[PDB]
Amino acid sequence: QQVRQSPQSLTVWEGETAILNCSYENSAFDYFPWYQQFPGEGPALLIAIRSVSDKKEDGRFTIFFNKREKKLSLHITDSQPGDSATYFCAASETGANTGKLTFGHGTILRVHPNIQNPDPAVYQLRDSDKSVCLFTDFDSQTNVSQSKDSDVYITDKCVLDMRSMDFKSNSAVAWSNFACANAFNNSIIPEDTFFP
Amino acid sequence: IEADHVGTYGISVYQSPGDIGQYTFEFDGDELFYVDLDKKETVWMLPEFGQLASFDPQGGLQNIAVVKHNLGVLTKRSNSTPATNEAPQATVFPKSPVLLGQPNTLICFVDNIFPPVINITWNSKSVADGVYETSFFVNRDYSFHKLSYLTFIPSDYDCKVEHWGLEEPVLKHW
Amino acid sequence: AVTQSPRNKVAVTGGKVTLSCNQTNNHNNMYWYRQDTGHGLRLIHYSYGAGSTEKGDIPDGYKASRPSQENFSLILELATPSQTSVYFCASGDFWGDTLYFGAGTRLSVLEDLKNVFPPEVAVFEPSEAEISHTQKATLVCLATGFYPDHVELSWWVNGKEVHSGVCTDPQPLKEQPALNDSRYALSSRLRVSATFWQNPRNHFRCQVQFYGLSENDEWTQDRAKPVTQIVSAEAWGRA
Amino acid sequence: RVSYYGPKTSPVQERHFVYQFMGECYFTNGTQRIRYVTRYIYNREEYVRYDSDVGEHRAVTELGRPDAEYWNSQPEILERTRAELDTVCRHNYEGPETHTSLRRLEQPNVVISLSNTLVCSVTDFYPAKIKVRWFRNGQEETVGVSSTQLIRNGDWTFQVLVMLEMTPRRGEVYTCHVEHPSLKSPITVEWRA
Repeated sequence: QQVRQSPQSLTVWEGETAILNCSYENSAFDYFPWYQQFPGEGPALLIAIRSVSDKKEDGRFTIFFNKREKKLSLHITDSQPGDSATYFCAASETGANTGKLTFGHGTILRVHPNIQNPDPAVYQLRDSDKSVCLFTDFDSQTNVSQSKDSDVYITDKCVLDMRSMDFKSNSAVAWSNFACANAFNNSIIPEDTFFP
Repeated sequence: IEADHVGTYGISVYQSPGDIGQYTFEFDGDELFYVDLDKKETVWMLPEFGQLASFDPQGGLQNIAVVKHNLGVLTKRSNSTPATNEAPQATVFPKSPVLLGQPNTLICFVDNIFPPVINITWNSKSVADGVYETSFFVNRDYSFHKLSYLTFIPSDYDCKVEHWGLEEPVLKHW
Repeated sequence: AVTQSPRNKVAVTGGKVTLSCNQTNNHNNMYWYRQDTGHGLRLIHYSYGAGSTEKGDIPDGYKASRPSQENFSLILELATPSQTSVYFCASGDFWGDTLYFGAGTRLSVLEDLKNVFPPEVAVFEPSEAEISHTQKATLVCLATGFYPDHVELSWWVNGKEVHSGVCTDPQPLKEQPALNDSRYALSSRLRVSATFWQNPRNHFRCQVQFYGLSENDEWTQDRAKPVTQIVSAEAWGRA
Repeated sequence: RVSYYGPKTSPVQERHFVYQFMGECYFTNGTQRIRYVTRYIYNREEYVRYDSDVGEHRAVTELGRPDAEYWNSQPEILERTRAELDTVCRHNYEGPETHTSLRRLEQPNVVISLSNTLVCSVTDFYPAKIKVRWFRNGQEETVGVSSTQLIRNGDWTFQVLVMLEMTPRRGEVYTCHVEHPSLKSPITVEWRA
């Protein structure tokens, strides 16, 4: 009866195919609409499959339905960064005429834009009561993990404005009341990382 | 249409004024259940069926909403043509063989009902004891029939029908 | 389309809040959801037509009201801190395959209006090392110490609002994750070309829309009442 | 468990006015030949109908030409209504009806009494198929016998009364013979004169 989605969040680089997984426990469900929620907005219908089909194709988005295992998957190919949103798997048994719809808990898809020439570096910005360090241009083998300390704030999952056209990246920002050489001492930093 | 059995599923009846609705299922002429629109509850004729199958009463509420809607539109389409009334006929009989002394049920069966609004009551004095009324049933001509029941202890009754298509309320004697 | 009112709301434990929804799709069914993390979307009340409303899955604490085919109203008569959330309205046709949602309503229910603070904003200018090392230049805006997390950030470049080169945090973080009344911070990044930043005629501005108390609310402290406001920090291009 | 599914009423775009809708499923030989007919009725006059033999909406009066044409276009509506023969009729038969309606069996109560004429009252049984025959000293008597029609009680029980014209001379034995599907062996109730 419940709807369960996995993973709880997915990070992907511009180009990969993201795979959002869903499963239900009530065999009577027969309509499975997926809703896309952009940040600050309300969800909208993305794509829906019915139980008499095992695959619905629409653009870069495809539902794969599997009745025997009670499992769905949404495959996004050529994942753009504007695909970044929370994706809800929903199910109803239409036969009961109820009108309600059962929602999964959503998976947060945060797509990274590709970088032509990665040049990872940590820069210091002109302070005007804290000072800001900026980690940027890293390649796809680094995970910015949070700070092992209070009073040092690190953010690293920024949704690029949807209308961006000309300078898309994805940097991490850390601030505190503290130098930038040790600021990301708690993460997996690439070896060739450039500290001026 | 010739057949062996007849499921009559999702009977939605609505009428205004009054906001009077009714949603029932039927099989081979017998009421499976109705949906109670106030307490929003599937009410089964045979409790023992409520234990071997179910119906989600919200399919009823959404079908009654659809049907109210269609009543508004068609009211307007025909330029507010009103419904014509009918004279219903009762028939009073006992449920089991009438044994003076032993407890029995007394069945009043009213038919040619249209529209579905009737008062059905019962010594030349009114009784509200073992009165169970049924839902409106569907007739092949889209009139209705309703059965009222009165549990009584026989000892040495009139079914009183009050409708609109009746100039005066009619009594059937026992 | 489906619109809600209000878009953001501050309220104290024990008052009467009334979210309200309007729909112009000639739909018949209207729903009132709430969205909290760890719980997805949850149905509270819904309705099949005017006059009727149905109890959803979480009907405790809320009443609903559908006086019209087009209106449908969530109503909290004794608001609690557990009722703070993001509420979405929806509509749909009879037997429809699609739900149509609204833009959203952020609701904070607070035990006291003393923890309601506006944001302090700051702009940080790009590094010279980033400039010479990338021929690119990245400004960083920080909004700090606001409560609650109802803020919207925007970058402005020479009198107009700008989108290219911006990435904003998707949700505010908590300054003191231990407390329950912690204040929040948002961060944002604007990346321009280096030749564009080295033009001291260009000005760059970080604007933060904060949603808080209203003209009809009352304030029992000396510090200026945290109304709904715009808070900016600015920077000019350097050599 | 096993669930009843109702049809979906297609929607349309003092004095009293009445609307009514129904879905008639018609089963012959179980699910071998299903027929599905949905009817919309305003003020007792049926105006729009679906019939699974036609395969599409038709209008029974002029007032229904709008809804029949309309509902025939939008294939989300027409394919769905066409499919309710499976998702409602076949489904409810092969599902809940099999656990309930088709499994009810209630044995009659047979008692004879002398109002001369003897009455055999056979009460409170289901389904409707019953045979009631009178014997006199072990000889089928079809002369002077008169039964009621099948009397439907409205609580999922039937009732039939079979009166026999007779005249008792001490020693004679009249028996009421009742055959029914609920019954292992036929019921016989005797009355000695």
